Amino acid sequence: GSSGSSGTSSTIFSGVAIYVNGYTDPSAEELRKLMMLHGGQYHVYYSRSKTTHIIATNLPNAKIKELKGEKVIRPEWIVESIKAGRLLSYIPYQLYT
Repeated sequence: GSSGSSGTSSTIFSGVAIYVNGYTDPSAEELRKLMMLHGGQYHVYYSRSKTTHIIATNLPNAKIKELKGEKVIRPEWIVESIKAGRLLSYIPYQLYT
């Protein structure tokens, strides 16, 4: 099973699982598809094995304690990368690093 012309053949997000937590822009639903369409993976629940990164805009002092070590990138790192059509950097997109 396969389609003729998918649209934008780009594997800039190959094997890249993301997990939106809390309020984010765009919304989680948006990033949910943008991923699959860009060869990405979406997880409803937070996984330490499946999910590779943690998408989020802001986290409470408490949460920052439960995510001491992981890489929380802003929801803008993907949006921008898509709009440009190429994978961008994440360093500057790291909230608490």
